[PDB]
Amino acid sequence: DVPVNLYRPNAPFIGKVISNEPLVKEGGIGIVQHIKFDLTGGNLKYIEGQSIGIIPPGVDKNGKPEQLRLYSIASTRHGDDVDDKTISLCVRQLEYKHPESGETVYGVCSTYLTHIEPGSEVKITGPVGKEMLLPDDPEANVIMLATGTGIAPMRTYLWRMFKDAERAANPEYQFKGFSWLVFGVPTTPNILYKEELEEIQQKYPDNFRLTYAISREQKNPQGGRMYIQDRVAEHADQLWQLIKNQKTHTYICGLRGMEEGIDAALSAAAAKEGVTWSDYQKDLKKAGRWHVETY
Ligand SMILES: Cc1cc2nc3c(=O)[nH]c(=O)nc-3n(C[C@H](O)[C@H](O)[C@H](O)COP(=O)(O)OP(=O)(O)OC[C@H]3O[C@@H](n4cnc5c(N)ncnc54)[C@H](O)[C@@H]3O)c2cc1C
Repeated sequence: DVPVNLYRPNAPFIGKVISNEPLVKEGGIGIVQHIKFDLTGGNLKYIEGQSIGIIPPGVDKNGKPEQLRLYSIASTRHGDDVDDKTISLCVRQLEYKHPESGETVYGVCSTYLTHIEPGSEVKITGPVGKEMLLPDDPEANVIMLATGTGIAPMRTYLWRMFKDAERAANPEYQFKGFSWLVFGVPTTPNILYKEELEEIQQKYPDNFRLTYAISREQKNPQGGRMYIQDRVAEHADQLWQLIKNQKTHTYICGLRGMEEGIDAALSAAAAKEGVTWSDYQKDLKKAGRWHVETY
């Protein structure tokens, strides 16, 4: 029932770009694009939490073909238009430093994707992943801990849960649990999907809580920049009490390195009741209730 590897690298699906929109507003850092592809003429199906691969054109420095890079699917199974014909990605352009040969290095696939024109054909493989799947239990609690483009799987959950057109398209899933997104970004113009996230929080104030950690605008208690681990420590007691519920699932997605500060906050909270978090967390992973995708 979970689609996996309907397309593979040796014969990928050739989709077309429908749109390529910027998500970072003026005054923000970097480039993050929302890219929608046309899936008609193929049999690519997917569900929420999965990833697809993109094969960029060209060769590396050794003259070998460029391999695929994985990207979290940013749309629900129905696509952004709820017509079951499209798939969306949330792609940040990668670029970096001088202690890595030259001046500015541009990431191959992310530069390729963020500057791709509507009408362009793209090689798409997948879907892949069973680690970030949403339970069909409408009474689940869902804690979502995201930084940057780790917002992508979270957007697929929230849209399925809260969009009017999704609710009408998924009669079997009418969410009525509680979900809490803690979203870490550097600036307010960097809050990907800000308007849509904040509309959900207005319509469903008892089912969705939205917390930001904005590091260039907020300070933690120690005087440093506000990062997501600082917001998690602020609410560590509350987060631990929700995690104790049998219905609660936790999702962590973003760049690698956020997990260590989430654990240290939850460890101190758990210790107060004689629980060692690292052993409780092993049981949550085994039970399928602790979901991590960092990169
Ligand atoms: C499951 C999964 C899901 C992902 N989802 C997304 C998503 O939704 N959105 C998204 O934007 N990305 C996502 N990523 C990352 C994405 O796959 C690519 O790694 C990323 O886009 C960069 O690829 P590239 O082709 O642009 O870079 P490459 O051209 O391969 O450049 C990357 C290489 O350069 C180096 N490098 C990178 N950063 C630095 C640095 N700061 N300093 C020094 N060297 C560095 C490393 O050698 C790295 O292997 C995901 C990754 C995985 C594994």
